[PDB]
Amino acid sequence: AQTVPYGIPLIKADKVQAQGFKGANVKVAVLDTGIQASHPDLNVVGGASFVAGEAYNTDGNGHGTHVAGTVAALDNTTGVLGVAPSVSLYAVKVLNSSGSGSYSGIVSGIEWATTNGMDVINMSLGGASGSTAMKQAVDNAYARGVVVVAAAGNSGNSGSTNTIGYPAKYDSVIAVGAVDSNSNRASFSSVGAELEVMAPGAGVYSTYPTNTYATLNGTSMASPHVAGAAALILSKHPNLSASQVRNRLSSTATYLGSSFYYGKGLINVEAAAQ
Ligand SMILES: [Ca+2]
Ligand SMILES: [Ca+2]
Ligand code: NA
Repeated sequence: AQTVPYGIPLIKADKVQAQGFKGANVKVAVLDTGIQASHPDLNVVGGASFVAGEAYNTDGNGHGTHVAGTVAALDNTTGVLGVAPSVSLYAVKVLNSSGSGSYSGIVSGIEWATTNGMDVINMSLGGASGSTAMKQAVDNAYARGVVVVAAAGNSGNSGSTNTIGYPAKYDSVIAVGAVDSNSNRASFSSVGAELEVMAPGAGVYSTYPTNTYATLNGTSMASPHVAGAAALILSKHPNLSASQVRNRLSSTATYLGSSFYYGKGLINVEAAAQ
């Protein structure tokens, strides 16, 4: 009855969960297209919507619900299993139905998160340009102690060209690229100097509106695996700073090749949370 998506054991989230660490008391904000709150495999504790006309607890696109599922689908007897199934989950709607958002809408969500005390923020979204307000938002969240994770971008490679989008590109943000179930880099994952770590991003099965489950591909899919890992580490070592959590993830990652296409490699939560 409950499926375990390959990504979970691929990053060894399962071993950690077997230790009794599932993210309980860790608050994660999913900055996305909203979350279908009524899905039986998800427990949304609160949120906000910065998109006109849509409440934070519906998802007319599906993207947000899928991403939240990877972080926290409930550990039960149905559907799927999140990386950190006991986290307190907040849906912060910054992208519209069509999956796109404004800088000031994004910026408001990041501030909301900061203000409301989230421990980790996930942003499976990215644009070619950043903005000063956006950079300020992320630098302050991180300086305040929140772990900020964003998808690197689905731009691929070209010659020696950085294809990493914003906000993943800022240095207070962890840029995550995508591997497939064979741990190989997926063709669509952006490349560049800023790429930091890789996680499962191809063929990822998660929660999906209405009350179902679907497979999607994307750096968007990889990101929540890292947000979820951070949450696991915190559940295990609540004492750590954001930068400490960050550093554990990159330092213990499994090496796969050059950092321009792989960052430091694929995350290993079990080694990270030692
Ligand atoms: Ca529900
Ligand atoms: Ca489940
Ligand atoms: Na970055």
